[PDB]
Amino acid sequence: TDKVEDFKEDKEKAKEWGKEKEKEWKLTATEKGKMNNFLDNKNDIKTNYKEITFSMAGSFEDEIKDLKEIDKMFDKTNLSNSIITYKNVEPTTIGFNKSLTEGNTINSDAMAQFKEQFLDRDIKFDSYLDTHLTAQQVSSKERVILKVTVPSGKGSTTPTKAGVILNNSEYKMLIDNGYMVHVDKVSKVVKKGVECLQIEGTLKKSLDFKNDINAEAHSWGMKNYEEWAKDLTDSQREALDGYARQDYKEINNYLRNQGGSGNEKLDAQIKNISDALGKKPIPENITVYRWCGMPEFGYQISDPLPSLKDFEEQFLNTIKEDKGYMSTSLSSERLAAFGSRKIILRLQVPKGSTGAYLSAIGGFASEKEILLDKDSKYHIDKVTEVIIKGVKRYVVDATLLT
Repeated sequence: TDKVEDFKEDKEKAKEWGKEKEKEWKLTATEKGKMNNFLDNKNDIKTNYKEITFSMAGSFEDEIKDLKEIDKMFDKTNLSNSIITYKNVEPTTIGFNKSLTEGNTINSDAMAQFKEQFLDRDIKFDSYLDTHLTAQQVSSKERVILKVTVPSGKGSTTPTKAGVILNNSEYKMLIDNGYMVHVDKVSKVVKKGVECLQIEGTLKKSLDFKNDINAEAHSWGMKNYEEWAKDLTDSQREALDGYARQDYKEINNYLRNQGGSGNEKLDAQIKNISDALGKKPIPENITVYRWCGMPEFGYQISDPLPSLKDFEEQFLNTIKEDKGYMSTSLSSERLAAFGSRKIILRLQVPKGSTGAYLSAIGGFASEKEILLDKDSKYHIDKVTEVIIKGVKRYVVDATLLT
């Protein structure tokens, strides 16, 4: 068990620790101003953040300027010690869409559903995770207590991108978007006679470029796959170029529709593609995106988006698979070509997954593209909503199986 601080309910001891750690981030006065403006929802930038990250280029440009600077602040972090932080949240904020409470008590069936959905899995948040240095008083609706261990990563190759900031007269821990909370334990606790569900978790790194406002996605892709593309054999290179140029249409139709039949021509190319995609496993945990049409989720084009309840009953905690190759992007930016689709897949691709940064081969390859090998399967973790231009869309969080 690593050395970890935990002030529990002692605000005074926590304030002293906070005062000294706040100095270590070394943000300028201008930087602190922008970060606090975000946390205080100035001009509704915090309320609009989720939509912004799934918006088309050019939208919310004043907010984007601020978000670009904030993103850069996390590259200036230097967390000196690990600590347990606290944050109370309303259940729907983390995708639990069933009734959780009955006054000051927790529904018995609710806990069972909650544990089945979250225990031993990772929770992906929509925005920067701002946590407290001590246990917080419970309100009526924020009945889920997040007790999150924030490792410093001090003597490692990946120090944690988190830091302490003074906001609203309190020292708080700000954690970058590139982290999920792995749920280690779920239990019912009582605070002042009010029952709450406590999640004890630990940060788990996963790169997430969102709508790539600082143009870092492609550089990551090239840094990790430029060598891969260079070492592709002639047949593999030929097969991948064809695929991207126009062969993907026929190839995936072949696979997804009575695949592996009689056609040595496609079988040969498919072999070359899958061999290339297996040469370099995804080097680290990453987040990828895919805008999906209704048919991809078994609905018709004329059907309205089903209620959240019916959508979960059909997909929550199920495994979705594809015999063809699944194209995804490091960016969640909305493009005109598919900006009308109602279902957005936010997929966790674990280190070791079978795929590659296809964009490293140039040519007809798509922008910031990660191509996953055929026969992919992913577990649907949770479903949440986002209103883009006054229209509701469902964001489907899932994890790729390796």
